[PDB]
Amino acid sequence: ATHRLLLLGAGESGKSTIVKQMRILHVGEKATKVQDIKNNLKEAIETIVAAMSNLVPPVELANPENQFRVDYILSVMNVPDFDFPPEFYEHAKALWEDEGVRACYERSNEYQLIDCAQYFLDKIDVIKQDDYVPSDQDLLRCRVLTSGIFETKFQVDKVNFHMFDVGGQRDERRKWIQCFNDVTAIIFVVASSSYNMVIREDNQTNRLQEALNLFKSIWNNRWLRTISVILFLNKQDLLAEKVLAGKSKIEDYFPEFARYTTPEDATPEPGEDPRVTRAKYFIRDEFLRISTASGDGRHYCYPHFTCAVDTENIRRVFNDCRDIIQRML
Amino acid sequence: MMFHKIYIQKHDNVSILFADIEGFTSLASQCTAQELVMTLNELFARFDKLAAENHCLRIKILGDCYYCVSGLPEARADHAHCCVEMGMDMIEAISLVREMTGVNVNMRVGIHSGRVHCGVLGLRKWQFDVWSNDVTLANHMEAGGKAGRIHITKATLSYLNGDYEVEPGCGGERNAYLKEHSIETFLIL
Amino acid sequence: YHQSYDCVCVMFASIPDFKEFYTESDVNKEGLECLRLLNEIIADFDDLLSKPKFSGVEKIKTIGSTYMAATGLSAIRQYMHIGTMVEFAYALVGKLDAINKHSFNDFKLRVGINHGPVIAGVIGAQKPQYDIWGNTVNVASRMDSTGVLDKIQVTEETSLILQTLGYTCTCRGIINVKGKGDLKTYFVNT
Ligand SMILES: Nc1nc2c(ncn2[C@@H]2O[C@H](COP(=O)(O)OP(=O)(O)OP(O)(O)=S)[C@@H](O)[C@H]2O)c(=O)[nH]1
Ligand SMILES: C=C[C@@]1(C)CC(=O)[C@]2(O)[C@@]3(C)[C@@H](O)CCC(C)(C)[C@@H]3[C@H](O)[C@H](OC(C)=O)[C@@]2(C)O1
Ligand SMILES: Nc1ncnc2c1ncn2[C@H]1C[C@H](OP(=O)(O)O)[C@@H](CO)O1
Ligand SMILES: [Cl-]
Ligand SMILES: [Mg+2]
Ligand SMILES: [Mg+2]
Repeated sequence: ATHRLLLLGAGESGKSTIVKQMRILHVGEKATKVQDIKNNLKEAIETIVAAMSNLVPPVELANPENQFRVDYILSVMNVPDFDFPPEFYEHAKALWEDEGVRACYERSNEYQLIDCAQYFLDKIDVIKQDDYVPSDQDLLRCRVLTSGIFETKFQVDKVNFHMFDVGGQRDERRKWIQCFNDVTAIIFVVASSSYNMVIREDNQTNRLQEALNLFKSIWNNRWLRTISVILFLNKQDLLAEKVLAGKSKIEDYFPEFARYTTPEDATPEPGEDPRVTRAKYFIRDEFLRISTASGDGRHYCYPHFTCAVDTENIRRVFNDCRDIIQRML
Repeated sequence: MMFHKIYIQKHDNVSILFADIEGFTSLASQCTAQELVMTLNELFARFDKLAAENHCLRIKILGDCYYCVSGLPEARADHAHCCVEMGMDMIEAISLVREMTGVNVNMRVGIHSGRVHCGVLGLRKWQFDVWSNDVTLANHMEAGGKAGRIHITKATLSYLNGDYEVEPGCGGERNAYLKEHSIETFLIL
Repeated sequence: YHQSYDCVCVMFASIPDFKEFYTESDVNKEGLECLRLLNEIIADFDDLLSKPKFSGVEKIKTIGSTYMAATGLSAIRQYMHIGTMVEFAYALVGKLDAINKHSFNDFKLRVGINHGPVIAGVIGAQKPQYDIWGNTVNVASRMDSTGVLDKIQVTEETSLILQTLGYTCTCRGIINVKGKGDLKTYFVNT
């Protein structure tokens, strides 16, 4: 019994992180990933700094001393092989504590900033050590763009799984076709929390809207008419945080949210705020409207609320996935 | 089913030979369309017979481009030799048709060995064909070959077990594909 | 037995970007997955032949990812078959756009068309494969190999006939074609 699972979704949705969780759960190299982690750190600090003067209105530094640290970061921005001197971490840490730099970060949906920004900037004192060893969670946050197709093989209770990972960015989508034939099921991943952001490819198209269009293309594809789709509504942790913070309203991006009330079959988590329940179920339904419109009996869609970086949530959901695949597929 | 049924199968350890008329557009631009086809039919009929003798399966004729493979349908460990012997027969044949017809016909011959995918494509007008990087390379060897001689790759030389005397081909200096991919070529004597 | 013809319209339609898309890896089964997609494309093209408006079009063969066809082989009002060939080229473009929409690609067609006398029949001792030969066919192939993406390049004489039928043409200029020398060509308007 061998199941071939194909991961699909737009860029930065969470596909590569899902694969990592399979490796941790069902299957040394940590030293090699340190360089990638320091790059993420450098990219996060330089991006937030470069955006300060371009926003409308511009954000000002809370401390004049920090103007020199900004000048420092920008001068090393394009440097190819950065040796990461001890000074670099001192400046980054100093900048990240400046209230002005923090305010610019609260407006990050207005420019392009990686998701692991706050996670790495909060532990500069840990990463800077020469004796530093990346934790499991560090490797799960480390972002590295996917180019091409990658096959990961694992076994669970003597049942085989071949999982294919593909680049989600526009130019990468032209490779997916090579995995369509004889696929057991598709796992479509979505960044539920990216409703107030635009994609990188053009800097204008709404992220969630791009996912919706991409899903509609997959669901109605001529070569996937009988292929079921397991839908991962990812980034549940960032969704709740955004919803609760109340600064970026969902209905100001998707007007239809104002006519939406929580469904009966709704199963909120214990202690979950009604507002969070209302938002996550809304995003699920926009996806269900598409799957409901066609196919009828030939294939189905199975939604799941997920948080890729949370290994515990992934074990639980992948188990539910094993149930779906065996009941019919 | 989702996709149409594909009628293709993979085959390792085969040899591909390509032959092409030098300056064909120039040639057919001079004589009548009737005369040209007589010269080509006289030539390709002989090639098709020589193919049966040499254990080669002909693929197709692209106007002036003739090509076949050895090691199909049934696998043969004697493949590379068949194609070399086949190319040899072609060179003499072209010579006779050059003599009895008077037309200036000269062909370049290129050979390479590796894997291929063979079968058919589409729904209408099925014509057995082959596709693969190795088939693509074999094609370039012809483009990078020399008039009236057999041009082979290092991969084909390794299947020939040292039965033919060759000389440095220098195919890298006559075709950009062979250079870019770092291919060592040879010319059979 | 062979046969001579006086006015056959030959078309060569390529997909220049395909060669690049093709790759051999362990994931795509040594290029088998790419060939599967080519099979879908050639098939979608092949079924346009069943459309009544395309009864006079004869598929000759596929050369790699290039599609070869001809009209006027049913002969032997005077020149409508040349215009039908151009209409067939537009149809292929629509088939390829449909393919792009489903395979997330951006393939574009490059067409070359010409007309004149040819010779039809079989050749060689192996199999009964119908084909056409002649300078007309050679030139058509050059109208493709020296063409432009999303354009239909035609010869001067083919351009005149297309105009009497109601088609507009733009002059590409004088290009030196391998084996023919300087030729004045044209692009069909849309
Ligand atoms: N907080 C949080 N971060 C997440 C979650 N899922 C993924 N991320 C982070 O988002 C980033 C992008 O995820 P990643 O898996 O790299 O995307 P991808 O879908 O593979 O992207 P691509 O290769 O198509 S360009 C990573 O840094 C990852 O750790 C999640 O549920 N919560
Ligand atoms: C399917 C793609 C690929 C790469 C496969 C292949 O080997 C070819 O089909 C050959 C080499 C191969 O099929 C032999 C015939 C011929 C006519 C020489 C082909 C063309 O050159 C194709 O490219 C063109 C230009 O159509 C090419 C190279 O395309
Ligand atoms: N019947 C045909 N089938 C395929 N290709 C053809 C045909 N007639 C002519 N050609 C090709 C051969 C030439 O390419 P080469 O073989 O020389 O590369 C080109 C111009 O004569 O057109
Ligand atoms: Cl997304
Ligand atoms: Mg990825
Ligand atoms: Mg030639």
